[PDB]
This record gives sequence, C-alpha cells and structure tokens, in this order.
Amino acid sequence: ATVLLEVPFSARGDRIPDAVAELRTREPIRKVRTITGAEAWLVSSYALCTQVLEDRRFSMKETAAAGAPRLNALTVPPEVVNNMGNIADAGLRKAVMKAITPKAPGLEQFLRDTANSLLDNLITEGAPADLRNDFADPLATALHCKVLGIPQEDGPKLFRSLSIAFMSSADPIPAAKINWDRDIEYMAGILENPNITTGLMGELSRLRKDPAYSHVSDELFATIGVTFFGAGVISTGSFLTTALISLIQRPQLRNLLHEKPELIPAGVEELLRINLSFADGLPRLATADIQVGDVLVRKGELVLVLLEGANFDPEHFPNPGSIELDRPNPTSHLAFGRGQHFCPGSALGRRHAQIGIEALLKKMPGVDLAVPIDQLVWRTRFQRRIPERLPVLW
Ligand code: HEM
Ligand SMILES: O=C1N[C@@H](Cc2ccc(O)c(I)c2)C(=O)N[C@H]1Cc1ccc(O)cc1
Repeated sequence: ATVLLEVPFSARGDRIPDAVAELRTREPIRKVRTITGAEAWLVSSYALCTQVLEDRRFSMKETAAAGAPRLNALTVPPEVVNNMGNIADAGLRKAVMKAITPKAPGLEQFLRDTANSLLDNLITEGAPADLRNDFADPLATALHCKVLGIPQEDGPKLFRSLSIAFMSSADPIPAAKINWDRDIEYMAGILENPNITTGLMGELSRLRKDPAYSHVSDELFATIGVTFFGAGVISTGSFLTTALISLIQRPQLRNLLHEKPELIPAGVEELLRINLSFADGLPRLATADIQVGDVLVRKGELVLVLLEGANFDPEHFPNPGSIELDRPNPTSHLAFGRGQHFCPGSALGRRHAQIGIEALLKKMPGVDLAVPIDQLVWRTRFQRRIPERLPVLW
C-alpha cells in the first residue's frame, strides 16, 4: 500500500526531477499531500497553471482563512496574505509600484558599484568565495535598503529575519512572530524619522501626512516596508544565486555572455524561465466549483500552481531544459506569476540579476564551482530553494 504523493518533491534547485515531466504528461492536475497533512491539487502544465492564476476565483486571500487546508503555516498576520489588496484599497498601489522600479536616477549605478565592490573584496580575499552569502544576498540586501530609502547598515539585521520568515513549516513558528513584530517596530520608526526622505519609505512617510491618506493605518505603512523588503530580498537573492549555478554549469553560455554582454537580458530571461527558486507551488483556495482539466475542483480546496511545471512544459517551451536566447515567446514564462498577483517588482528583479551577472562575468570571467555540484547543501522546509553556501573559484 502506498501513501498519497507528498509535496514538495525535492529541495534541490539545480535540476528538475524527471518525475515532473511524467506527472505533467500523465496527470497535470493531481491530488497531493502537503507538509501539514492537508490535501491539495498540484497543477503542472502550462495551460492549467495559466488557467488557475488568471481566474481570481482561485483566491490568494482565502488561503489564510481559518480552517482552510494549508500548504504551510502562516508566518505573517493573516491580513498580510492580502497585502497587495490592502495596498490597493489604501490608494497606494501606484506610489508603491513607482518606488520599486529600477528607474530612479542613480539606482542602477548604485547596483553596479555595490556588485563591483563585493566582487573586489572576494578577489582580494582569494578563492574560494561564497557567492550566496558574500555576493548575491548582500547585493539583494543593499539594493532593497536603497530602494526603501533606509540606511545600508540596517540591512543585515532585517535580512537575518528571512531564514525564518520564509520557512515552509507545518506549524506556526514562534521566532517568526518575534522577528515580525521587531521589524514592524523598526519600519514604524523609519516613518517617524525625518532623515528618511528618499525611496519607498520616504514616499510613504510623505503620503502618511497628506490629507488624502489620513485614515490609512500606521500598521499598513509599516507592513509595506517589512513585506517589500522581505519578499524582494528573498526573491532576488535566491533567484540570482540559482541563476549563477545555472550559468556556471554552462561554460559556453558564460563565455557568450562575457563576450557579448548585450545578450545578458535575454540570458536572464531564460535563467528566469528555468529557475527553481520557488520551493512549493503557488497556493490558491477555490471559492467556487471550477473545472480544471479532468478535475472538478471543489469550493474550499487548495490548489498549488507548480511554476516549473509550466516553465519546463515542452508544449509551450520546446527543448525546455535548454537555455536558448532566441525563443519566440521569451517572457511568457511564469517566473513572476501571472494575473492578479503578478510580481510588482519584476523589472527590479530583472535588473538586479542582469547587473549582478554583468559584474561577475567582467570581474571573474573564469568563475567555476570550487566543489562538485552534488556537495551543495540545499535548504529544506523553506519557501525558496537555495544552497546554503555557493563555493566558487575563478
Ligand atoms: C527575480 C526576483 C523575483 C521573483 C522570481 C519573484 C517572483 C514572484 C512571484 C512568482 C510572485 C507571485 C506569487 C503568487 O502569485 O502567489 C511574486 C509576487 C510578489 N513579489 Fe516578486 N519576485 C521577484 C522580485 C521581487 C521584488 C524585487 C519585489 C519587491 C521589491 C517583489 C515583491 C513581490 C510582492 C510584494 C509580491 C506579492 C504580490 C501580491 O501578493 O499580489 N518581488 N513574486
Ligand atoms: O506581499 C505579500 N503577499 C502575500 C503573498 C506572498 C507569499 C509568499 C511569497 O513568497 C510572496 I513573493 C508573496 C503574503 O502572504 N505575504 C507577502 C510577502 C511576504 C513578505 C514578508 C514575509 O515575512 C512573508 C511574506
């Protein structure tokens, strides 16, 4: 006798399990068991993943309802699952989105300068270097302090909340609440700090004192800072880290992008397509009975949208495991989601990776892993797939 198929399948972020392709072919929507013991529908084809993400009756907000089948325990207050809705309802969506584009004057130069400084320090210290803890994550942290308008020196403490905040746990996590409450208090103080006049927090601080926002809660303003720092830093740092592995594993591509840096945007788009950074399918709760392929999903059931199911689907991306810079549908992947909850930071995430890769290839054109790839330690029970250390030489 066999147990119901368990998710997630593998915490390894350097390769897709052969099992995903078999599953997509045989059962592109299939029942699975999550780490909480809940049942869920796992969707793994491009067509069905898109259908779910574009139908708001598959609700993000409702996943936080008491008594719902859960993918994992909440690590934030339940109302924060509706963060973007709360921002929109407060009239802040346009301002928040404008503050997190890569377009502010000086931002791209700051990114380049930071990347080059991190890499110079690694070169001075000598190989081996850890490209996650000493390059990709500090680059993400520094970027997000700049985008938020907060002091660079405050970045590391906020960053250290994230190894817990983005856990994928069967049970509530006491440390997540301690760190959340502290980080909210920090952002509330930022909003009261007259020196904070730039970036997202500088803009929110002004809007907070504008009559058109006088009934928006101080809690929401602080929440925007905590959430955009956390989501952005974990997502950009984790994506860049695993993208560097995929690049290092492809010397011909590394060399092509080093020789022709104008191809880096196309390369990053393919690295996004093949990225395994999200450790679990994206969760949604059905708010009606909805046909998805051969399954009638019932109201109240949990649906998990497997991004790599869509992104490696050969019916949409032929030769899906290959990085090809000339595809006709290159941004049509689901790395940033799709529909109501499409990533509001997509342009910034692209530029973070493009600048980080450009700087790395210029400074370390001979970059290579310093350990066999199987020696990387993949973090478990986390909402991203990342190697604990990424040891390289050059
Ligand atoms: C390459 C880096 C990134 C990747 C791969 C990525 C991926 C994603 C994905 C897949 C979603 C959709 C989640 C869902 O539908 O359930 C999402 C949402 C989100 N992302 Fe990004 N993201 C990245 C960068 C960023 C950055 C730089 C920020 C902010 C500075 C950010 C903030 C958010 C927020 C706040 C949401 C939630 C939107 C919502 O609930 O409606 N992300 N991201
Ligand atoms: O904006 C938010 N929208 C939703 C949806 C969401 C869930 C998980 C993700 O990875 C992403 I991207 C988005 C949420 O539930 N929360 C935030 C992100 C956040 C920020 C700080 C935290 O500590 C935890 C989660």
